Amino acid sequence: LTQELGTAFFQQQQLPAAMADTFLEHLCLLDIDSEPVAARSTSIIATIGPASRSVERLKEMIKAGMNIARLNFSHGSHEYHAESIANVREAVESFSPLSYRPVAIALDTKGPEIRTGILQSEVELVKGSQVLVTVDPAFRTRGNANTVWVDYPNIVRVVPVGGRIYIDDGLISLVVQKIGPEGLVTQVENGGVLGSRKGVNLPGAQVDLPGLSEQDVRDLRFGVEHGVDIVFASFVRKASDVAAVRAALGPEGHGIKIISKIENHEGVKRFDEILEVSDGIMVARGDLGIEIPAEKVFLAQKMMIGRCNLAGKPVVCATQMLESMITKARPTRAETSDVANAVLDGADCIMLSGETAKGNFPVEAVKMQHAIAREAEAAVYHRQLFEELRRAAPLSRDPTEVTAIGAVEAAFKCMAAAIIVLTTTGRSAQLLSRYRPRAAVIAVTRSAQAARQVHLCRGVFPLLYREPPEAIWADDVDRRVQFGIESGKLRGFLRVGDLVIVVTGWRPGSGYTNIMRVLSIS
Amino acid sequence: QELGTAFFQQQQLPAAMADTFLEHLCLLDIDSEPVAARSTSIIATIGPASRSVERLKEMIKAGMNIARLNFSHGSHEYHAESIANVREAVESFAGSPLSYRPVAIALDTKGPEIRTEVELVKGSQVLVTVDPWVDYPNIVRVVPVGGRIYIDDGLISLVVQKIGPEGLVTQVENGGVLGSRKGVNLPAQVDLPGLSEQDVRDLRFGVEHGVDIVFASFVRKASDVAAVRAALGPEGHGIKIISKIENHEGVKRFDEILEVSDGIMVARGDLGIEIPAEKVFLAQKMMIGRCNLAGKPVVCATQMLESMITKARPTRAETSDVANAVLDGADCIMLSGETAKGNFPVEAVKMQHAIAREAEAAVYHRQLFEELRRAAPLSRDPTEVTAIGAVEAAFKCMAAAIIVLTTTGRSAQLLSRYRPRAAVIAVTRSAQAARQVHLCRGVFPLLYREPPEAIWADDVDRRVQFGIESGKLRGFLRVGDLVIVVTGWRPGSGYTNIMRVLSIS
Amino acid sequence: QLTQELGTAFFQQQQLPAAMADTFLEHLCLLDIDSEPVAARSTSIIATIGPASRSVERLKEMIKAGMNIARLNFSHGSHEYHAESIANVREAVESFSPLSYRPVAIALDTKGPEIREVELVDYPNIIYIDDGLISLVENGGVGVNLPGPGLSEQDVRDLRFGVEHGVDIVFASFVRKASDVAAVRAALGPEGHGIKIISKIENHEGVKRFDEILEVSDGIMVARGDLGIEIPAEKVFLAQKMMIGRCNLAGKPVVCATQMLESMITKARPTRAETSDVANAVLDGADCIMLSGETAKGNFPVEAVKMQHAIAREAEAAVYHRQLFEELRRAAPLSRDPTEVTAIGAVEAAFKCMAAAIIVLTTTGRSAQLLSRYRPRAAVIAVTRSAQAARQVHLCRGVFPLLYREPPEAIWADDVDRRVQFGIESGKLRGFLRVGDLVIVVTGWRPGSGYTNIMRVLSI
Amino acid sequence: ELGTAFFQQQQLPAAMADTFLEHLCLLDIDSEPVAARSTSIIATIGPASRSVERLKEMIKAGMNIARLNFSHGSHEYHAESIANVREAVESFAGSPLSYRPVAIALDTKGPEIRTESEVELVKGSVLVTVDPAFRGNANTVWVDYPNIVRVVPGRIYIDDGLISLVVTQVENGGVLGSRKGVNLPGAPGLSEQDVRDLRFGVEHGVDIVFASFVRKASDVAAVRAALGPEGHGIKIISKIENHEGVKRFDEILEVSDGIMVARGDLGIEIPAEKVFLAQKMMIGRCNLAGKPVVCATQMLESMITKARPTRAETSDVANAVLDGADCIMLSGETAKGNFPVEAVKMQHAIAREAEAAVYHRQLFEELRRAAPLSRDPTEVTAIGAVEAAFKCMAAAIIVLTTTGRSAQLLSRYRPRAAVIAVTRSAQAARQVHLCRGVFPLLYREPPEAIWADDVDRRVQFGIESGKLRGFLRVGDLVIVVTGWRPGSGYTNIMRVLSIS
Ligand SMILES: O=P(O)(O)OC[C@H]1O[C@](O)(COP(=O)(O)O)[C@@H](O)[C@@H]1O
Ligand SMILES: O=P(O)(O)OC[C@H]1O[C@](O)(COP(=O)(O)O)[C@@H](O)[C@@H]1O
Ligand SMILES: O=P(O)(O)OC[C@H]1O[C@](O)(COP(=O)(O)O)[C@@H](O)[C@@H]1O
Ligand SMILES: [Mn+2]
Repeated sequence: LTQELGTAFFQQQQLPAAMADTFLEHLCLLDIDSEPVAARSTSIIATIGPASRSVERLKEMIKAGMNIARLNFSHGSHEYHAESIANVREAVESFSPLSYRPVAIALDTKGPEIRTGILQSEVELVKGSQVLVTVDPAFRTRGNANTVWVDYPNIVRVVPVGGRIYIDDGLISLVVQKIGPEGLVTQVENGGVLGSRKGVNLPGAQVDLPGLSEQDVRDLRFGVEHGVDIVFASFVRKASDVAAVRAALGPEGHGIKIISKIENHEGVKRFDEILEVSDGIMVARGDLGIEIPAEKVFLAQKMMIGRCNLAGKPVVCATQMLESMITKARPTRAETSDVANAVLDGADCIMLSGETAKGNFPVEAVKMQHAIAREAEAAVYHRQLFEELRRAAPLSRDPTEVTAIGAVEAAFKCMAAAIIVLTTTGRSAQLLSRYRPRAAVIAVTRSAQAARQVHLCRGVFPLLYREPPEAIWADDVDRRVQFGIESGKLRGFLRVGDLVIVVTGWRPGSGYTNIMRVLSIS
Repeated sequence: QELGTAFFQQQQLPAAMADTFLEHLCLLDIDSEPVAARSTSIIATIGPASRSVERLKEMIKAGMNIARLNFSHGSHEYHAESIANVREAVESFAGSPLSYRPVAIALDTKGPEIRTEVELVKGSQVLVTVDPWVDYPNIVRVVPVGGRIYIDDGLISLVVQKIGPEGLVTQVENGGVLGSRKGVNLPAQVDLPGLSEQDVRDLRFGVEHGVDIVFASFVRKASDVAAVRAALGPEGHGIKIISKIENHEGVKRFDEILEVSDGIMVARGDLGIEIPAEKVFLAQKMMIGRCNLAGKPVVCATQMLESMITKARPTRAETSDVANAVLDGADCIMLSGETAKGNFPVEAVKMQHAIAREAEAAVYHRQLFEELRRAAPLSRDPTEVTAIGAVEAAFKCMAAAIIVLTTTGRSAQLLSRYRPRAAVIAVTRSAQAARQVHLCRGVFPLLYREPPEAIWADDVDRRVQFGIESGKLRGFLRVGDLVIVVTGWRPGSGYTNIMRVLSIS
Repeated sequence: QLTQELGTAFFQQQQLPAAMADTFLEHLCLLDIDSEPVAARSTSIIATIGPASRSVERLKEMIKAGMNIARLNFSHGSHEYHAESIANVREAVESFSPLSYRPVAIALDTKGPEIREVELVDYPNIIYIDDGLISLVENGGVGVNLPGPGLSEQDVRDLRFGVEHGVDIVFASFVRKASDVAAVRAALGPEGHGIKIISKIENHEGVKRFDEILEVSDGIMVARGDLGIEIPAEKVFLAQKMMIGRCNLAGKPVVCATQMLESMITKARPTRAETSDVANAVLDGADCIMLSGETAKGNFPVEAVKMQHAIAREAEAAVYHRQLFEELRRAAPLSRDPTEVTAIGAVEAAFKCMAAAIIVLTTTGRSAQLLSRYRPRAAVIAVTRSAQAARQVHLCRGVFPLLYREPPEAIWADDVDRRVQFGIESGKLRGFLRVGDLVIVVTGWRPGSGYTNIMRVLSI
Repeated sequence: ELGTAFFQQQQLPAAMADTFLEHLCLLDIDSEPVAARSTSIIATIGPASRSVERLKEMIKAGMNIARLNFSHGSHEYHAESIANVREAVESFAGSPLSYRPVAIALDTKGPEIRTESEVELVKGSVLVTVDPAFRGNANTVWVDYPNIVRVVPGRIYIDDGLISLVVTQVENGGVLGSRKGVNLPGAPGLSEQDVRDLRFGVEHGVDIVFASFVRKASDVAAVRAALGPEGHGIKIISKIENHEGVKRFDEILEVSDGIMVARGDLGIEIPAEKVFLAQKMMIGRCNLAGKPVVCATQMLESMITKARPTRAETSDVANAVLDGADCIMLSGETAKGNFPVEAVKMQHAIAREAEAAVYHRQLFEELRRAAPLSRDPTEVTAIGAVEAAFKCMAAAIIVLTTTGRSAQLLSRYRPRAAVIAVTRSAQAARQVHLCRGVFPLLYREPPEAIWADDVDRRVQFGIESGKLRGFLRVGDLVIVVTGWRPGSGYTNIMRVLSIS
């Protein structure tokens, strides 16, 4: 034993469960009185909307743990989103270099959306009643309790008699009874309050929408123009869908990370080819749980998180994680469970939508995800996870890859408080994070954009280094390492007496990481 | 491999053969359809939405296995009617002995409940008084300054500022809109009796009405379980006691509670107010793990498909929660408001059924069996020895079922504790044992109604054949399947000691 | 734990503390020289017959010391010589209650393509000599091997002689390929179809074509002597461990052979390397271990047999069943064969309750063999009416054959029961079983081989 | 991954196996060893191996440690053996890049009891007498242990336990020679003689002491005291040779630098068939503790008179390596036999094959688990370096070390990569031979003015010596382990380098 740290120390952070010999025994030893210690490592994405646009609200959200701001281009004009970007940047800047928190900005594309029209504000579609789905432009604004208009003309051709049409998060359901010149005549399977311009899903259908629409292209170029850090690409179904996105971003947008949203059957089945050309993945559960049966989504989520973990690429879990918090101050027991299990599954990021975009408790929702993620991360059975990742990852002659596993192994040996890594592009930090160390990965960089983008990786804490280079390079390295230490002390990551692992390289420029050193904090 | 090319793509079998848990997850396939019968039992709570005989018939057909009676509300007369209705619905299917589904009835006690539309402003001062306000006098004694009072599923909170003869004077920590007769939680030293006067009458009622199970509220320690068992008396010796773990003490004193209980319920509603909400998953996963290890039923409860009270489809987190409770190892999953009072009680049961079926197929048996087998203690008890032997055998040949004759359910429970992929088909003459075994994942009770053969060995064979016949009718078994048959060497319970490998003809 | 009521002394024996360790390394760290073996020795001992062990009286002492299989080395001696050896073994075996009768197998070891006092400073189609001592580089010093023919005429004649005298096993010398095994099976003829064929792997080609050879063989011998000349001596252990592993996986007997206790040819006690070599052969997973010169011509034949027995017993207790069972289990394929399914259920069950034995009824040995392959700690007590199957199952580790002599009862179920009781009484007398023990009993649903499908848990 | 041929060698196909059983099944006689032989070879000095000419051939054959058996020979005899070893070793010092440090170990006589007509003891029929007037016949046995009468009353073993007695009757008879070893299983510390032998050892700069019949921790403290202040840097290897040593193993290992499984005596003191249990146990616990362990006695016994070993002897050598022995030893085979050099070459050939057959996947996982957390930077750097070496199939781990300790901490994890240890301490270079897979390079140049330059220069020496010896080739990856300041105990850096 080691009374160097204290008896108390080994009772915290689920350490008694960490040393179990089987997963089952690990579960049996989890302890509600064992308090988390490590800094929360899972990234929190918060969607911007009326409830979170204010600069003052955004500062509270950043303080609560928001790492990435999501702009939902399904709604709002370019000017609206420009203002969103503006407020985030002002919140971020209006807080010492040692305490600065970068926040990334992600553009979530509209994609192949089918939507109903504006009624003549709320109507009801009685169960059993008959409703006409029309593409007749005359009925564009003539929507009512028996007549639904949709903005997808070819719908009348892709939905056969008997086919189903979902409206508003798949809540309203219609089954096609008769196809005619006027449109699909259907019977309301499940009724409800239909509003204006609601989402439509055609599960079985062979939808013929572009994939990257003319609008999407304009939105993406807007993103490049305003320096967004990440793009969440909607309805990615194949490698060529990601190429389209890359192309639309152009020469100037080559540094933007592409996270492919998997939202339908084809995307799940062509996952491998998609992950191969993407920077990361979003499990987009909203559309996915309508496009495939709701009861199969967890299988897709667990499979996708697993393959991303193997590949060392960021994966996001999204949609309805704390839904009830849109109107209530506390989440349901299923929602807390869902956040915790997403972390335990292996997610790099978890996301909030309505909860922060439009609900009454946006800051509370961020705080709740932070509290859950922190408990969950301590409950991860590193013994099994590290060993399985280690044995699956392939032999490597890349010195950055070799140094990373050595560093994470070393960290586990001494209960390192942190691994401090210098990085130009984020990569050295990324290859560390993929082994899921318990130690915080403190990444020191001069690239403001890499500092934002690295928030996609679990357990990476970016520090933006602002000072001009020293005349002597080895001196410049050492100074950044010290910046990382002093930042970590300030933020409560590090204490005098802690051991850290320090990861650097042998020459300037990206790609030369090759050194690990074991340092005591003084 | 042999005799099935399409067979090995289904039921997540490609993932089943994975060499590591990570590779197993990576191999899960949305196109791999479940084959096995759904094995996790579904508990539905009876209420206005699910109390009529016609609605109960639809719920039985949708998959409900246990009917829960919530004694926090309703008179004895009301509950007697609920029970009569469940029994009427259940026996409406009795005409088909081969296709008949036993349904258990569980009485969920009221327990030590404390109760109280105007809005409580935050920062303001509210007056808590037991002067004819909460229905619990000693509240003004068990709360020290700066201690916390939760009201209304923990949505509203208060801290004590002044302790006076007019009551407890408190400010509003978390404000909200109050209401009437709303639940109060005090996370601290409540003296409220382990078992109230009302609780004792309710348990007597349960016994007089032949309930199969008691869910005991707020079990804190072994002695609370003994009090329930005393209250049930000699007439109720056969009733299973499931201890509800709902607060910090219960979680801490879990082992002693488990040792004297028949099983456990993770009562996440109160638990999530009594301890911080973000810790409940830790308690859930730990309690399920320990129950699996001990071979005792564990129930996951509360708010699993909450939004289906008003919506036709659940949220993404709700489906995830159900699937993960099954993957955690829960024997049963539960529905409350979703069936008691909601607009979609039958749809709620059907959704749990569909999710559980998918989740069950995703279980990584290779690791689970190895870990349960190893952690379990050597035993010279023939029923335990036979069970592990039978489960090993079923795994070896991908048996369609293990058919077991049981008087008390015990031989079936012992099979269940190892999580076979094979369905455990339990043939019994005991109506009550047939109902109670629903507490065990993957046990499918068949009630045998024929009087004994003169020759005991012939009577055993008839019952095994009954097992096979119902199995075929229900789609558990088909010609060319292998089954494991578990029996005993003499009549009477406790003598199970034989397993046989049979081909279905 | 709870079963501590079976004794605190009980769980300190047969390396049980090492048994429950969670890693192999921890298992080694817990091996304990004061933890005494309990189970009957399970690895079979094969003793070569020669001038030191022809005596009926000597053979009786050897059977008593633990010899299970008598090996006739047809590399030397006329047919009449071997017929006399066979005669003596049989008379020793028979001149001993049916409850204690120990069957002894007889194996014929073929001569093979052999090639045969100065101080060097018969194959016409014509370089090591004398056990590879002299070569070749060039190691002049005081039997020839050419690392760079087939089923001889003599071999064919010997094999026919083997069938005439009802030998139980053939060890086929220098098997290099599947067709070599077919030639042996041919020479044995219709009348020899029941004789077990153990292929001797003795050169490079045989090691390289191991898989196809094992597929058509009943088992394998690691013939160290020629092997260690045909390939570099320092590579033999690799061949041995590989072949033993694959036979284990396949569930077919494998024999380790050759200089296992060599020094005991002239000395009363073996060397430290020798005791180590025997224990490691058992730990590797060998079904049988063999003695050659040690029993054929040496001065301490009975002592050699006793020494292998003593070492084997200690080493079997030291097997890390946790890992072995798991690995065999995970490696063996799903099976719809009821005997296979029953066998794994019985061994699991035996492990659950620390069964004293698994008692199995068998006609051909098969049911006992499929139990054997999972390497249970419990003794496999196999009851058979076939005297030949009773001898042949000595090839399988952990199988104790009992030869049942009574004619069948009128009611088959009764005859089954009677044989099960025969197993129990035999096991009691021999000290396998004690009142209060649990045994696993494995039987079948109809008479005749191939219908094993039942496992029962019984207390004595 | 360059070359399908590369992955056929060094039992790599078996290395990748998912279970131990499958690893065994994949072992391949055609898969040639690549790595340098890593298990250390101890040869005993005797008439067959004493001359400078023979010792040179022995060094070339692979002897790493010369053992001096103080059970026989005078101080003058052993001083000559030491001088001879040193002359032979320094005959190669002219090539700093390819020179092989050889350790000298003193093996104490210990509490030995001894008894050329050669009479015969007939079974069933003997007088065990200490009457000092006997110089012994077919019924008369005199022993140099006066207290024998009081202590035994009970079996008495003579001559490597070949003869036994139970005044006594013969239980196991045989020919009895002159002055034979006597064993008394089931009940004097350090000899006045042992004390002089140890003082002699220190005065002659021996590197290691093999202490005979260590029964408990105090026996080791006694050796340490006898070595005194000038002998503080000498490694103490405790010989476990009887029942009490085995039962008190843990307390002995705690205070020892290492262990020898002395199978000769152990095989007489406890039943012969139990020794393998003692061996595998002791090796496991030493591997666990990260301390060297030696397997000894009769490993290639027949080679005393034969040019080639038996099949059991080769198996014994290979299994000792597979068990986890850091060192293997030859006694009579080199001290007095006809083929001392051939014995050394044979252990080298076998060890090399066995090392390739080690299932690192499981071994590294198990050693890593069972090992305790450490906040010692040398221990933390070592596991990170070994993990990194495994990740890239590094050809070597080059480590700078003053005392050998940083190299030892690398060795305890059993890397496949050779541990090339560069040191200025001649004695540390000899002493690291006790650790499997450490290859000591003695660096002889005076310190650079600038310490960082001196460090770099020594790493380069490491690389150049490595290329000459065949450890390293252009395009290989190496892990370099160094420290942040001069002096022992400051190792804290690992670097991944390409060999140009
Ligand atoms: O993670 P990346 O992008 O590969 O960058 C790591 C690089 O950072 C460094 O530590 C220092 O680089 P700079 O001085 O150019 O910022 C290099 O040694 C190393 O190659
Ligand atoms: O699981 P339980 O309750 O112990 O009952 C198992 C019992 O069932 C039997 O198979 C048949 O018993 P009955 O004929 O008395 O119903 C017995 O052989 C065995 O002891
Ligand atoms: O293994 P040891 O005995 O602790 O020696 C390692 C030492 O060698 C060094 O690498 C160099 O030390 P020197 O320059 O003093 O030889 C140190 O940085 C380190 O502390
Ligand atoms: Mn979507």
